[PDB]
Amino acid sequence: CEPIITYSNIGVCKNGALVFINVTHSDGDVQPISTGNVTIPTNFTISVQVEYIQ
Amino acid sequence: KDKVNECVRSQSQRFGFCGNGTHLFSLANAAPNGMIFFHTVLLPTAYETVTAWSGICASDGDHTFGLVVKDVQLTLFRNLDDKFYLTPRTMYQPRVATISDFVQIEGCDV
Amino acid sequence: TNVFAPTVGGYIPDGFSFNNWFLLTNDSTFVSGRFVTNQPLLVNCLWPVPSFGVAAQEFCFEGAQFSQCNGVSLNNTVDVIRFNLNFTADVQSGMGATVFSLNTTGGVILEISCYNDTVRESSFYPKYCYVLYNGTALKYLGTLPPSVKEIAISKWGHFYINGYNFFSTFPIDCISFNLTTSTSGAFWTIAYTSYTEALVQVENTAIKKVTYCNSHINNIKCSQLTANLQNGFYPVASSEVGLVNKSVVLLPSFYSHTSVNITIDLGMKLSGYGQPIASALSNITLPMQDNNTDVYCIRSNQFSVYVHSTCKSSLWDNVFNSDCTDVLHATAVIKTGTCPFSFDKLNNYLTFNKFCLSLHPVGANCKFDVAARTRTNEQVVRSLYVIYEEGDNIAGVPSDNDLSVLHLDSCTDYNIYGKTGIGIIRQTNSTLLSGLYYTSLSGDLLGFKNVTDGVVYSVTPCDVSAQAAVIDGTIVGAMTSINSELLGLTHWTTTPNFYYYSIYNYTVDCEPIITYSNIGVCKNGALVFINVTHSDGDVQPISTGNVTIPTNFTISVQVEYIQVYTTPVSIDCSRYVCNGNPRCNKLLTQYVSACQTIEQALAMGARLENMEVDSMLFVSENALKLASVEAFNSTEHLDPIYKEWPNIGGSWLGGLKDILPSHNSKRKYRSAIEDLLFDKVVVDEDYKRCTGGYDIADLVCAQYYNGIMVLPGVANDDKMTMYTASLAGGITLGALGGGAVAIPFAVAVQARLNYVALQTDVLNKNQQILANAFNQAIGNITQAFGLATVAKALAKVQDVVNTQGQALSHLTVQLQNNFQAISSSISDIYNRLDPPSADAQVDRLITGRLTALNAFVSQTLTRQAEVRASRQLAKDKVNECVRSQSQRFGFCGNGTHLFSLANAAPNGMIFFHTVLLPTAYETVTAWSGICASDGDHTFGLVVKDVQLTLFRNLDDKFYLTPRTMYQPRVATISDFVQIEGCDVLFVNATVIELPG
Amino acid sequence: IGNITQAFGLATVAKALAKVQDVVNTQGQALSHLTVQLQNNFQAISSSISDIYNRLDPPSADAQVDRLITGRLTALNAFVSQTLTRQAEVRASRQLA
Amino acid sequence: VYTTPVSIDCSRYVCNGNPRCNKLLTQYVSACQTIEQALAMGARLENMEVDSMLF
Amino acid sequence: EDLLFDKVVVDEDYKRCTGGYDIADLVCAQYYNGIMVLPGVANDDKMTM
Ligand SMILES: *[C@@H]1O[C@H](CO)[C@@H](O[C@@H]2O[C@H](CO)[C@@H](O[C@@H]3O[C@H](CO[C@H]4O[C@H](CO)[C@@H](O)[C@H](O)[C@@H]4O)[C@@H](O)[C@H](O[C@H]4O[C@H](CO)[C@@H](O)[C@H](O)[C@@H]4O)[C@@H]3O)[C@H](O)[C@H]2NC(C)=O)[C@H](O)[C@H]1NC(C)=O
Ligand SMILES: *[C@@H]1O[C@H](CO)[C@@H](O[C@@H]2O[C@H](CO)[C@@H](O[C@@H]3O[C@H](CO[C@H]4O[C@H](CO)[C@@H](O)[C@H](O)[C@@H]4O)[C@@H](O)[C@H](O[C@H]4O[C@H](CO)[C@@H](O)[C@H](O)[C@@H]4O)[C@@H]3O)[C@H](O)[C@H]2NC(C)=O)[C@H](O)[C@H]1NC(C)=O
Ligand SMILES: *[C@@H]1O[C@H](CO)[C@@H](O[C@@H]2O[C@H](CO)[C@@H](O[C@@H]3O[C@H](CO)[C@@H](O)[C@H](O)[C@@H]3O)[C@H](O)[C@H]2NC(C)=O)[C@H](O)[C@H]1NC(C)=O
Ligand SMILES: *[C@@H]1O[C@H](CO)[C@@H](O[C@@H]2O[C@H](CO)[C@@H](O[C@@H]3O[C@H](CO)[C@@H](O)[C@H](O)[C@@H]3O)[C@H](O)[C@H]2NC(C)=O)[C@H](O)[C@H]1NC(C)=O
Ligand SMILES: *[C@@H]1O[C@H](CO)[C@@H](O[C@@H]2O[C@H](CO)[C@@H](O[C@@H]3O[C@H](CO)[C@@H](O)[C@H](O)[C@@H]3O)[C@H](O)[C@H]2NC(C)=O)[C@H](O)[C@H]1NC(C)=O
Ligand SMILES: *[C@@H]1O[C@H](CO)[C@@H](O[C@@H]2O[C@H](CO)[C@@H](O)[C@H](O)[C@H]2NC(C)=O)[C@H](O)[C@H]1NC(C)=O
Ligand SMILES: *[C@@H]1O[C@H](CO)[C@@H](O[C@@H]2O[C@H](CO)[C@@H](O)[C@H](O)[C@H]2NC(C)=O)[C@H](O)[C@H]1NC(C)=O
Ligand SMILES: *[C@@H]1O[C@H](CO)[C@@H](O[C@@H]2O[C@H](CO)[C@@H](O)[C@H](O)[C@H]2NC(C)=O)[C@H](O)[C@H]1NC(C)=O
Ligand SMILES: *[C@@H]1O[C@H](CO)[C@@H](O[C@@H]2O[C@H](CO)[C@@H](O)[C@H](O)[C@H]2NC(C)=O)[C@H](O)[C@H]1NC(C)=O
Ligand SMILES: *[C@@H]1O[C@H](CO)[C@@H](O[C@@H]2O[C@H](CO)[C@@H](O)[C@H](O)[C@H]2NC(C)=O)[C@H](O)[C@H]1NC(C)=O
Ligand SMILES: *[C@@H]1O[C@H](CO)[C@@H](O[C@@H]2O[C@H](CO)[C@@H](O)[C@H](O)[C@H]2NC(C)=O)[C@H](O)[C@H]1NC(C)=O
Ligand SMILES: *[C@@H]1O[C@H](CO)[C@@H](O[C@@H]2O[C@H](CO)[C@@H](O)[C@H](O)[C@H]2NC(C)=O)[C@H](O)[C@H]1NC(C)=O
Ligand SMILES: *[C@@H]1O[C@H](CO)[C@@H](O[C@@H]2O[C@H](CO)[C@@H](O)[C@H](O)[C@H]2NC(C)=O)[C@H](O)[C@H]1NC(C)=O
Ligand SMILES: *[C@@H]1O[C@H](CO)[C@@H](O[C@@H]2O[C@H](CO)[C@@H](O)[C@H](O)[C@H]2NC(C)=O)[C@H](O)[C@H]1NC(C)=O
Ligand SMILES: *[C@@H]1O[C@H](CO)[C@@H](O[C@@H]2O[C@H](CO)[C@@H](O)[C@H](O)[C@H]2NC(C)=O)[C@H](O)[C@H]1NC(C)=O
Ligand SMILES: CCCCCC/C=C\CCCCCCCC(=O)O
Ligand SMILES: CCCCCC/C=C\CCCCCCCC(=O)O
Ligand SMILES: *[C@@H]1O[C@H](CO)[C@@H](O)[C@H](O)[C@H]1NC(C)=O
Ligand SMILES: *[C@@H]1O[C@H](CO)[C@@H](O)[C@H](O)[C@H]1NC(C)=O
Ligand SMILES: *[C@@H]1O[C@H](CO)[C@@H](O)[C@H](O)[C@H]1NC(C)=O
Ligand SMILES: *[C@@H]1O[C@H](CO)[C@@H](O)[C@H](O)[C@H]1NC(C)=O
Ligand SMILES: *[C@@H]1O[C@H](CO)[C@@H](O)[C@H](O)[C@H]1NC(C)=O
Ligand SMILES: *[C@@H]1O[C@H](CO)[C@@H](O)[C@H](O)[C@H]1NC(C)=O
Repeated sequence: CEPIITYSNIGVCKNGALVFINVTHSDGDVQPISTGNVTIPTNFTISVQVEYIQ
Repeated sequence: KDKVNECVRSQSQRFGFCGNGTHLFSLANAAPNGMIFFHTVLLPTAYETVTAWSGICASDGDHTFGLVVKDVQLTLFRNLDDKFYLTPRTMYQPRVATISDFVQIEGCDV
Repeated sequence: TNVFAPTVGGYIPDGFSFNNWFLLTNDSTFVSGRFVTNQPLLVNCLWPVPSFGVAAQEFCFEGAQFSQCNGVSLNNTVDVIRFNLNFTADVQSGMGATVFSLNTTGGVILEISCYNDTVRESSFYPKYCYVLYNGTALKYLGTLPPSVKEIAISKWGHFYINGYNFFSTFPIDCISFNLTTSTSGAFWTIAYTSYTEALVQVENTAIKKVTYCNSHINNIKCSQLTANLQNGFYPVASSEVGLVNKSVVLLPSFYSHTSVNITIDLGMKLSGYGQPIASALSNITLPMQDNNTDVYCIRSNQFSVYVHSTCKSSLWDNVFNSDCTDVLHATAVIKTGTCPFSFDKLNNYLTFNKFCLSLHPVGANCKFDVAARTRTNEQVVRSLYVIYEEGDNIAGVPSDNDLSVLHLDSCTDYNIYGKTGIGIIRQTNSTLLSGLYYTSLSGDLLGFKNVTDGVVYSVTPCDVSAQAAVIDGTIVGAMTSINSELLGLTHWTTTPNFYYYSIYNYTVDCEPIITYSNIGVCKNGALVFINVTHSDGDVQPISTGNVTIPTNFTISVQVEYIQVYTTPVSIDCSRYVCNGNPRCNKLLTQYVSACQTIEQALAMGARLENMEVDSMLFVSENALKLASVEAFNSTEHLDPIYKEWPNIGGSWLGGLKDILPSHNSKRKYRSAIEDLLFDKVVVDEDYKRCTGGYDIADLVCAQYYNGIMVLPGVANDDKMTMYTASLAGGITLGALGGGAVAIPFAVAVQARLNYVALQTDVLNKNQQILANAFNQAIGNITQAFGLATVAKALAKVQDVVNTQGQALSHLTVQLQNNFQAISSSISDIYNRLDPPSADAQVDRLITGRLTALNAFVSQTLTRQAEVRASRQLAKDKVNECVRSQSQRFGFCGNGTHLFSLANAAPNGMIFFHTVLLPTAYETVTAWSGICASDGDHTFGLVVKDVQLTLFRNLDDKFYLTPRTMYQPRVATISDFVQIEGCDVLFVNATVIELPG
Repeated sequence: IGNITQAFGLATVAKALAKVQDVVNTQGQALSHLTVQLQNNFQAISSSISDIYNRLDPPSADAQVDRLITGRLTALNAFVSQTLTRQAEVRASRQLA
Repeated sequence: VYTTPVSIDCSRYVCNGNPRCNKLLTQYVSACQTIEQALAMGARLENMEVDSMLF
Repeated sequence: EDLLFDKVVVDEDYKRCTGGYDIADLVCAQYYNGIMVLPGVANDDKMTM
């Protein structure tokens, strides 16, 4: 289920079930390697992120 | 102030400073007692695989010399027609390599 | 063993076990911790008694008469006598049922007798123990428990069994005993002890270590609540002042003295239980004044007060015609009562404008308490009222005689114009034209004027604050403002700001151990100067003339600690303010707004930090697959094009084995340095154990009971550890979209080197030197963690942990404040007062606890803001030093940054920055440009890349090199920009001799 | 540089001067308040311990001295908290510098 | 860049050298220890920070 | 530097406080109260260099 309220690794869903919150996963960082088979990002979309500063 | 100067009025070379991803541009709006920034980033959805080489060992009979890419931020690879291409690692934008893109050195690497 | 030999002065040796020794208390027993206490631990004489032996003696406390003492025996008075033996039912007494025979004041004999059958009260004969007065049971003590291990009797009549005072008799003069036992192992001890101050460590209500505060270093140890002192500077006092003269300075006046004698005639009777009762019909007679003996006013300039007491006895009919016997003898005393001064201190140079003593309460500012003191008690019988006015016309003197006596150039107790203190009074040359005396901002007297000749005298303290330097648990030096010996130091030297006493032979080339600013103290006590750090200098972007480029590089590793998160706490305001009491909750329903504000602030702070931390941490599965010591030590994940390399780690593994996680760890993904930092600087977060009730609750469970919940933090530590491991493992990940294909660490280091400066020596490469330097640096860091940067990081983490602990400790201890109420317990208040009277008492506690909670919330919010700024710094460091190479100069440590690794630390992280340290310079002749001539056409050429230096080799060929590293390369025509003019500093050349 | 030197004996110069003046004043006031806290009676007959012990018996004087002890300990705790907060702020400023 | 660091003798501030006041403060010695330790640690950390910056 | 240190802003010698040759000033009185301001002239010299 999709947790509604979370703290640390604990999450509570709408139906009351308790779920585990794991750390976010990502593909990884592109490394400055120029030897062998390497991967370069090709197909790009747009993401917008919002930050507030006082 | 740092965010406005380095994300809105220019593009910063600092990695990850203007949001998670490759920063494109930032806009700003006024908020109670401060401001909010909209950072626009490029999100990759695919990868191209290329066979990259760290240099070219060129032989002209008895004279063997190495060639390295002058710009350290470029990856050198080969196309299907055995022609050398250079691409940046942020985006896949291949281009044909010229002699002015290389530095000549004495030795060669394995 | 239970037998020890007292050292010089009567101090228990450090090798003792204290098997049958406890801490004496009148209240609750400390379970664990260190406490500075005044306990009877000065052993004057230790009598060892062997098995089957007999210990029989009659001891008087004002009579250090001793029989056998293994060891030296002191000659001071004995305060407590302790029997350290297993007082079971197999211990025989030579007096029969009586185990102890007490001779109290006045000749009253009391016995402590145990019987095998119950004895009724006021009658005569499992073991039941009783206190007998005249053969009759006076007090029932109870059955003997099976676990008695020590009985301590004090000269004031108190009995301690296993450390707790269970009964007190009258003050004892002499104690007769006659005991023997057979099951007491080999020896059981009788100790005569006197009270002394000491720092005691207790674990499970048992003494483990006793440090006596008998020396200067021991005084510092007792002040720091620890027997192991870290090297540093500690504030102390220069000396101790005692037995000084007295100086009195008063304004000129006439000298007429009056003696005021108060006669007190006490009436005494014997009650039904034999206790002497002082009659309220006691009479007070004042000196006759204006035909009256009930009011007396001082009419002279000086006076003294004396009391004369007479005693008479009655027979329950208030007819006093006899003389008080030994039991009924009493002495009249005057007690302070409600007055701001004591009666016995009136002759201590107290000044008034009016002073009258009366027997009537009207018009009186305060009253004294006239009491009769018997051999056992002290009972108030009358009141003496005082009418006084503050001033200086009338002074109370010790006796009839000039009252102005002044001792100069020495420590003295002074009373000058009403201001009292201890100090040294000196004569000055200064001329202040106004005033009589002068005070400081704190109200302390600084100087005063003689009213006869106008000379001004200054007053200084006898003792001043000093700083003691402690290295390896000994005092080696002291910084002080007085040129006098202190702390046992004799040799001294002069500094422009202070005097420095030392163990060093003063009428120095040494490595200072403790430093502050420009001051350093070595191990031998010598004082040294600390100058500013020196360096060769920064490389300048100059390309004209003879310039130097760094060539020979080694590796330096620098350690930095940054805090990322706090330890969040949830508080139940209702449970903290009210300990579950429904009536207190009903009262707090009127303050519910304050509790709501406190809870909302704490919850919002915790939610904001959790949101901030959540968006910062991430992992990669493929990166985590390679993030281990085992993975770096194998070639399973290596790309087949790296068949020459034995494994991923290569030559760098010797340094990487302490940073990467290993299977030989307490927890998952944990490395050697992480374990060292989490064990050398720092419990259970399960709440289910607190409510089990299977043992006495610990500190965390007690805080929970008080409504203080520490939120989970092990998950955050695990997330940080996995985050750092993934960051470390991503360096060697060849590609992202597939499996865990790995590259050797040397290849990544070479890529970083090329990023620093384009490497032009492909064949002759020496990465072995860099790898060995890195391995040795990491080994030294690991050794230091179990190198100033390492010390700074350790100090920072220790400070963070200590502050976090103290913040909660203060809040928890705030619950024992009475806040001007009869008790700090709500249940106690509601069990002693009616609800209308109890609500007023509970209101004060409620307000005080709400104020304490508000203070705690404010401090927590400030800490959270500071840690938020620190977290921003840490995020910048991770993004620009670990996940990439920053172009910012000096951001990733001092030097040319190569790469950074990270590990998890308590409440944050530590970074290892690897930098290139040059060890040599190459000198080249640099040119700013080339002026090329082709006959009539002369044009300039400049280097297109401003970061390159152009020079010439021996064969007259132009080369370009970066200034970060000396990596020369042959210049081509594409490296130059053509311009019209030429500069004077350009090098002249022809078309033939141009590059390319 | 000549204009700056003249102004020091140009809004940036004014802001810098105001900042340094504020720092110095705050540093002075922090110690002034702690020193002046020693004249508080804390609901006792006097704020001088020597005066208390020269007018009352030790059993009566200990109760008076206890109030002064508690008040001065509270003042020291407040001073320590304020000093630590100032130190953290200056640490961030030092990182910026 | 730096503050003006202060050392406080807690015993001398609370008790103006009076031995009886010191005997009474022996029961609060923990509070004085906490105050001194906090001040000393703060001063030591800032000195360490400033030392590594200047050259 | 001189203009800023004179237009915006003493003695750090403690030996003078215990001399008793005149009435103590504010710093000496604070020392008498157990308040020690640690040396700062060295830090100013280091910053200047
Ligand atoms: C910074 O910004 C980057 C993006 O620029 C973020 O990275 C992305 O993070 C998301 C979330 O982790 C990644 O998405 C996940 O990818 C997994 C792999 O997908 C497989 O299947 C797809 C099918 O189309 C293939 O295209 C792909 O190649 C893989 O074979 C998915 O399995 C995940 O699925 C999620 O949803 C399903 C359905 O509910 C669940 O079952 C899964 O458990 C999971 O929750 C998910 O789509 C994404 O790949 C990352 N992109 C990149 C480029 O790295 C960073 O996370 C962000 N950092 C921070 C700190 O915010
Ligand atoms: C940032 O990081 C850089 C390094 O990258 C640090 O700079 C180094 O700092 C040290 C310490 O000051 C410097 O070392 C000193 O060099 C002096 C000069 O050496 C002469 O003799 C040697 C002999 O081999 C020659 O090679 C050299 O060319 C000189 O002719 C030495 O005299 C110093 O000796 C020290 O030890 C002896 C013995 O105990 C003492 O008698 C000396 O007084 C002294 O204490 C010392 O070795 C080093 O040169 C600097 N390197 C560079 C490249 O600048 C920065 O200090 C650091 N910055 C910060 C703020 O930490
Ligand atoms: C949260 O995410 C992490 C990282 O992806 C997960 O770590 C993964 O944990 C599992 C379970 O332990 C590992 O798989 C197992 O490991 C053991 C090793 O002995 C092996 O016996 C099994 O065959 C299996 O492979 C897995 O390797 C590990 N992944 C990584 C990349 O390290 C973690 O489990 C997640 N937590 C939750 C609650 O889902
Ligand atoms: C901490 O760092 C120091 C840096 O010097 C390390 O000392 C160095 O340790 C190495 C390895 O033991 C020594 O190498 C050996 O040198 C001798 C003498 O030339 C040679 O006979 C051996 O075959 C070997 O090559 C090196 O000399 C030594 N350097 C110095 C100046 O003593 C030290 O080991 C590090 N500590 C830890 C715990 O890693
Ligand atoms: C503060 O900055 C102002 C910037 O204008 C300085 O004023 C300038 O001072 C120079 C030097 O005295 C003047 O140059 C002279 O100009 C006259 C007129 O052309 C010429 O006859 C002289 O031979 C000389 O070249 C300049 O005109 C003047 N500018 C203005 C707008 O007044 C001023 O001196 C600075 N203050 C200090 C204390 O340095
Ligand atoms: C990079 O990947 C390519 C495929 O994308 C690999 O080339 C294949 O290698 C396999 C295994 O030897 C051969 O069976 C295929 O015929 C190859 N394909 C082509 C088009 O040549 C290549 O070996 C990989 N390179 C490295 C260095 O690992
Ligand atoms: C990037 O996106 C492009 C556009 O969608 C992809 O190219 C198409 O891929 C689809 C799906 O396989 C094919 O049906 C089309 O024929 C492709 N079009 C062209 C013009 O090639 C492309 O594959 C994506 N890049 C990567 C590396 O996956
Ligand atoms: C202490 O008690 C022992 C017995 O436990 C007393 O020794 C007894 O003394 C009486 C009187 O002389 C003898 O009749 C007994 O035979 C003795 N008993 C033993 C076992 O020797 C001893 O006198 C007492 N010591 C005192 C009171 O100082
Ligand atoms: C209990 O102690 C009292 C007080 O010391 C003892 O009574 C004294 O006995 C001696 C014997 O020589 C007389 O000189 C004293 O005058 C007595 N004092 C009083 C006040 O009468 C008494 O003997 C002791 N009882 C014992 C030891 O059993
Ligand atoms: C009281 O009895 C206890 C045991 O109940 C004795 O302590 C034991 O002493 C023996 C002999 O040295 C050790 O082997 C045991 O380990 C001890 N038990 C413990 C420490 O729990 C103790 O010595 C006796 N005391 C006296 C004064 O005789
Ligand atoms: C205090 O003084 C009063 C008044 O003189 C005494 O009370 C008188 O005592 C005598 C002698 O017994 C009686 O004859 C009177 O009748 C008593 N007068 C009153 C009014 O009761 C009293 O005894 C004195 N108290 C002492 C000396 O302790
Ligand atoms: C204040 O000054 C006067 C005047 O100097 C001091 O009185 C002198 O005392 C000395 C020592 O006893 C005598 O030799 C002088 O003759 C006195 N001079 C007079 C009376 O004029 C007085 O002692 C000083 N007061 C104090 C408290 O030191
Ligand atoms: C740079 O230093 C070199 C030496 O490293 C200088 O060249 C020497 O100059 C001296 C003094 O005139 C001559 O005696 C030597 O014969 C020169 N040596 C060589 C190899 O030419 C050079 O002058 C310096 N350059 C500058 C611009 O100061
Ligand atoms: C950088 O280090 C290299 C390697 O040690 C130095 O070159 C050697 O220097 C020693 C000491 O003078 C000579 O005995 C060797 O013959 C040198 N070897 C070579 C191959 O030249 C070099 O001098 C150092 N660089 C600088 C600028 O001092
Ligand atoms: C490069 O050649 C030019 C042209 O000859 C030199 O410039 C001459 O400098 C001398 C003094 O050294 C003057 O007296 C001449 O008048 C200059 N000539 C011209 C045409 O301006 C220049 O000095 C040479 N540069 C170097 C570095 O040797
Ligand atoms: C009479 C006063 C003389 C003053 C001399 C000052 C010298 C040393 C003070 C050091 C205190 C700085 C705090 C660090 C303390 C520590 O290292 O434990
Ligand atoms: C009305 C005639 C003068 C009054 C005389 C008073 C007698 C004694 C003076 C006492 C005050 C002394 C003040 C000291 C003044 C100074 O020396 O500065
Ligand atoms: C106590 O012991 C005596 C002597 O042996 C015996 O007479 C008496 O009955 C015993 N009392 C009990 C309750 O056992
Ligand atoms: C104590 O008891 C004995 C024996 O009955 C008796 O003679 C004596 O008077 C009693 N003493 C007291 C003070 O009651
Ligand atoms: C007190 O003064 C006398 C002289 O009046 C002197 O002998 C004695 O030593 C002094 N006592 C001290 C300073 O304790
Ligand atoms: C007051 O008592 C003292 C002794 O304290 C005595 O010398 C003096 O003569 C008495 N004065 C009287 C009774 O007036
Ligand atoms: C103070 O007076 C004494 C005695 O005349 C003299 O020796 C000393 O030098 C004077 N001090 C000053 C500062 O004038
Ligand atoms: C200190 O050294 C001197 C010589 O400089 C010597 O005479 C004296 O005995 C030494 N003092 C000691 C060792 O206490």
